[PDB]
Amino acid sequence: TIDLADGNYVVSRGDGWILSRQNQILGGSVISNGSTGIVGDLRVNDNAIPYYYPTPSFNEEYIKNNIQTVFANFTEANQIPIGFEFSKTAPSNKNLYMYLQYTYIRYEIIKVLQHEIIERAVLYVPSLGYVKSIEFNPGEKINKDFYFLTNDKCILNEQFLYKKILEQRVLPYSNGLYVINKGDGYIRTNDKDLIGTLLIEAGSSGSIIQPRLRNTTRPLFTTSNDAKFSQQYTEERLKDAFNVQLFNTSTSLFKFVEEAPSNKNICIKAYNTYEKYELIDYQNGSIVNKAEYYLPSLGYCEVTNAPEVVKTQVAEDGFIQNGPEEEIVVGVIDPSENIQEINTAISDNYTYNIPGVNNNPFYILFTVNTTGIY
Amino acid sequence: TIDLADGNYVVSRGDGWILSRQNQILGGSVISNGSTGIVGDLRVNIPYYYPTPSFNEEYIKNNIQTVFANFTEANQIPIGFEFSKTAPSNKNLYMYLQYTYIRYEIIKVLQHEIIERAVLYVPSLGYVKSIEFNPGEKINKDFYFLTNDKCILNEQFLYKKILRVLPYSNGLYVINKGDGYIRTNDKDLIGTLLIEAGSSGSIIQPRLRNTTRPLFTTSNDAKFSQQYTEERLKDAFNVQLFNTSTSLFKFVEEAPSNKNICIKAYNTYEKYELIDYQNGSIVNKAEYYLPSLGYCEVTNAVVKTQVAEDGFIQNGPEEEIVVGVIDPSENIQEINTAISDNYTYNIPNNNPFYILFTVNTTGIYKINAQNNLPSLKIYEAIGSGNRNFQSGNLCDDDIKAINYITGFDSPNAKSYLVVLLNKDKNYYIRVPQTSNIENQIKFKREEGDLRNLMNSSVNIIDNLNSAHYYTRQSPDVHDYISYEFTIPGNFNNSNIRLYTSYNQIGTLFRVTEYNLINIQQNLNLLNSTKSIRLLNGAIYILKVEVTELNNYNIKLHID
Amino acid sequence: LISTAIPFPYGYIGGGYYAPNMITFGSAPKSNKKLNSLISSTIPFPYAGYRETNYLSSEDNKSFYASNIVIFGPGANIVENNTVFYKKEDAENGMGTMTEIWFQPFLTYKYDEFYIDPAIELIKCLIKSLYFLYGIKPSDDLVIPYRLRSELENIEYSQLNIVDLLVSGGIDPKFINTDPYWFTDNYFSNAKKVFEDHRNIYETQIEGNNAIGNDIKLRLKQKFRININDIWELNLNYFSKEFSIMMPDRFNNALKHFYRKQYYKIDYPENYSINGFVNGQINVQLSLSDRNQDIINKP
Repeated sequence: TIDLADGNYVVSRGDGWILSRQNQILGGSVISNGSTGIVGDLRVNDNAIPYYYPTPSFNEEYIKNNIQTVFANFTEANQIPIGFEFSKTAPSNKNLYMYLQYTYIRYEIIKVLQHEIIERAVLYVPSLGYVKSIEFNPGEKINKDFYFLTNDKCILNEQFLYKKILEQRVLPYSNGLYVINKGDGYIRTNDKDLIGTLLIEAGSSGSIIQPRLRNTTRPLFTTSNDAKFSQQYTEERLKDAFNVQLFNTSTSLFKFVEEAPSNKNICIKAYNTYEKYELIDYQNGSIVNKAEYYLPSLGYCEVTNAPEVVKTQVAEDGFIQNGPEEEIVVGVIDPSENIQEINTAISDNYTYNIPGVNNNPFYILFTVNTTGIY
Repeated sequence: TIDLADGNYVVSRGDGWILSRQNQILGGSVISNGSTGIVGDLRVNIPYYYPTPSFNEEYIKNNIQTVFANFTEANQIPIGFEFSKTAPSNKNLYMYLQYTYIRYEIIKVLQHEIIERAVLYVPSLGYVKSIEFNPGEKINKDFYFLTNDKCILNEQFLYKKILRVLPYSNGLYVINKGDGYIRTNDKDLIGTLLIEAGSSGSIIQPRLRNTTRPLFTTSNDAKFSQQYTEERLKDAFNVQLFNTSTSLFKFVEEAPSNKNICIKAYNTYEKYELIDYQNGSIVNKAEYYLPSLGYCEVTNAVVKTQVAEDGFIQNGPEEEIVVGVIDPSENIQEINTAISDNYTYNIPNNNPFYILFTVNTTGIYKINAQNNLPSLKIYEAIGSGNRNFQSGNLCDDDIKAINYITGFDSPNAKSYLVVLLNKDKNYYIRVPQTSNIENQIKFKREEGDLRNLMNSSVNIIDNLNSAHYYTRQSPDVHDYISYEFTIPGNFNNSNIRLYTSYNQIGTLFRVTEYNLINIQQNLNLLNSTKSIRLLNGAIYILKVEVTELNNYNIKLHID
Repeated sequence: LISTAIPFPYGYIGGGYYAPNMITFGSAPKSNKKLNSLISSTIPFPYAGYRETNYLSSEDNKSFYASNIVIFGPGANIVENNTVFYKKEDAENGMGTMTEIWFQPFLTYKYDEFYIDPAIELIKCLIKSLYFLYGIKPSDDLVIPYRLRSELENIEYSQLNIVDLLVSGGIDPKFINTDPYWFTDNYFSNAKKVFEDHRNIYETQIEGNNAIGNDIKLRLKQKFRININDIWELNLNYFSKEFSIMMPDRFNNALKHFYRKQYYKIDYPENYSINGFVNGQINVQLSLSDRNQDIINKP
């Protein structure tokens, strides 16, 4: 039963879903007498295959298309290897057994008729993983619930995010192109940039790693006039102001490591971030053409203490800035305006005859032979 | 010089052997003023032979690989280790790394004396020696140079003379027996690292993709092959090998400032037993050892010991997880429409098969074939009821891990099942090997007095005409089993003794035509012949629970 | 192109070219927060994990040197330039394999009124080797008819492998490669499909992998920047025009039947230089070799 209206809905239940009968698939480690055990895994192309559970109304393509539109594109996100690691220290004179399983993001497509869900299709996307540990003595019997899971369960985030499937500041800038560095740490809404969530238990440590085993990165481009401010054109003006050379590729790694306290469990969320570059075209005090370029950056980390669900709608498409406030304005040479050069330092008096160039505002490049007021 | 006997012996002296004159052949690191120096090795893949005229190289290799860990073909597994040391406040520290080795001797003993000896050195983890020095200081030469092979590890001498009731049903089963299994005689030993005081050391086990090898031991390769066992493991727990090759484990130990710490690391395995329980006896078995995430031990700083027999030792916690799986030989027929209050499924081969179905609402049903023959077994898909769902229809989740509920595997007997079925679940019914009389399976909701016999097959043996005894498969503890009988003699409104042979509460109902009337409760059927006089010609229901299963079978004696 | 057309390497030891595994190495020392075991360095575990086939191994078999082409002297026959593959399976399946060349630079023959520049012969051998380096070698039974042996009495036709026709240059290859294809075979379509598949493998998997060195990545980028149709159209007729070298053109792979050769010795500080034949092809002063009496005449 739900309080929504009749129709089809796309719902995200968050990250932290562990599947049934799939606890000890990857194995486990045994530590003793103060030894520290570190487990790690990498999600590349085989432990990253989603699981589809469709219905006649919601086929596999219908499921894949609708969730990727509203939520994170798991097809393009699972292609980039992502590593995760857990670390647990065995107590003194005791033994610890700790095993690792996979966590999943659970999406659904549901049909609501007369305030009752009459159909549901479920997609599971492998997100990060989870570690479960116990302190055991030799010969002791441990409850089967620790080893075996008979039903899917959520451990990190209990959420229900639904969306219906509808079938003036004074800028004293002279006229010319500008590339403004609006700031770093921009993330998309609806958790479209979430690398994933890790639940670090008390006394343990967790880490999410971008190993950069692949150069591939995905920049974002939003132009107001594609005739002038094309993606290539905006990229060239980015290489002119800040000398940005690599756009679709990157080689910088980033780790996010959190050590949970000895009392309470912690969960950590890793997002992919962007840096915002605004390429504007100022003309007589008003912007007449603007483009926005989101260059991939080095991630964002949110640490939250692990906590009834409330059906909440998804926020509109947009960006949220988590980094500091930044505004660096750098003017650039407007192309299609020829640059003339004087190949001699101006000593004390120079005359330059404008060649033919038949109007067409142009640039003269020069330097002086001695510092002074000219 | 030896307490052995005459003959050839193969001895392992353990790892931690440092070769001579090879101390600073890998290099060294100089750190200063609070800087932390970390040096180590990481290898993806060359032993040293020293033979004798009797012990040729092939002889040594064969004899060592027969007992101890292989090295010719087992060099594929990569290894790594690391040592970390922090410089003092205002002094320099120099630390250098060498390789430790496993020493494998093969000797000939005559008159309790070692008259011949050949030595093999197998590469192992490393060893770091460090010294804090001031400029111009002279350091004793014994720190840099080793003039004789020595062991800086735990000395050892491992020698070998070179010369219950399972209340299960018929069907396949997969049992997870636990984790932390290691082979005997240190055949799974990654190795040992010695860490000096104030240092810390780490052992890392890299895993190349698709480079993990499980251990398979089958009882019959005709049926329980390796591919078959892997498929059944996937059916039971969704076990796949390729997801174990992307993992990695690492053990870190920080030695105290006072004493050195020796840390020993092994590889591990998870044990899965695929059994074929039939008629109370295991007719087939297969053991699958899946590479696990290692085992760690912490020790501290020469009795000649014999090697243990080949086998496994469990270093992990005790575990026994039993999951029944669908036999791939039998076919599956599905009932798409959810059962609501009544149904009549018409079986379309005279072979056992699985009927997959779901109910439209929770309730105690009553499933039986035509004339209660043959007897059916009902299972339950594990984990079904949370994935894809359509109201009023059956959406198969492709779950083949079944949990047995009730039923008998004796088609000769005739019985019917009374089992509570949940709305948000999927259930399997196994029809055994039948004839061509066109039998049909009937589902009927039971809102009457039949709800008392929840989760219990009901036998309808009505041959009482004269103490008769009936034998069935005894249910597990806390389960139930029921019997329907008719007292001999035409009804006109006979002392019957009810007991059991081997197994231990019991309840009796009177059928009043299904309007069962409760009469007697809490009866110990262990031989107890406390008899009861019942009206002749009246149908009676006898329900028995299992509290102490001392036998696979259960026998009910009626007098 | 020869120096950049390395044979396609094999993937990791488990198959595939996408990405290697990851190793966590170098745990930081403990502190007030302590347990910095996770604060460490991330490493691609197998770096340059691809396995190359174009390599020469030292005598001790512990050192390897990259090699696409190795030029040897002649085999049994003193004057016979040949190109041999390293692996036959890899020369035809699209992997590609290194080539070994038997070339004799000291002898040359005279056709009509000019001498054959050995540079054109070496260029022909290199063009033939380009097929092996790309793994587009056709099967040995792809012979096309070359000459009706009128000297015989029974109707027999000489046959020629398609690579020889394509790379030899002259009028014979232009009588076969026509504006519509009167002669077609599944070899061209299969080779194009395999080449496109390998280009896609590089573009989707290798190009983007950050754990492979530029020495292989960049060389593979330039290897696939050339379309397979360009290699088929690469013949001696292009280099002869671009070098002003005169060479036999009609039935140039069957000249043994037409006229008997007479070889000339060439020393190479004087008779041949970086500019080619000294005093031109026609007027270069050469001396007939003493091996002209050692020619085997099996009719």
